[PDB]
Amino acid sequence: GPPGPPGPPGPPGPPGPPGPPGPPGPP
Amino acid sequence: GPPGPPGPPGPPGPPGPPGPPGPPGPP
Amino acid sequence: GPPGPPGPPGPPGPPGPPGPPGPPGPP
Repeated sequence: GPPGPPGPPGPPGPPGPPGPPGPPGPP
Repeated sequence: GPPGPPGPPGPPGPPGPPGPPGPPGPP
Repeated sequence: GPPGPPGPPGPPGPPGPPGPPGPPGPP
């Protein structure tokens, strides 16, 4: 028989890296 | 014969984008 | 006839969520 259908897409990827630091504070 | 079983799930996805920048700093 | 071979793996999963917010900024 022919090959079966391709499987489902995989699991979601890992969360992204934490963001950059914020701006400096008030003078 | 009949087509074969479904294939394996795909690989997990790539990591997500970085997070947003943080809050401004303290005064 | 015999069933066919299992199907190929699926596509990669979706990219993950954006990451956590970044650290607060410098004082």
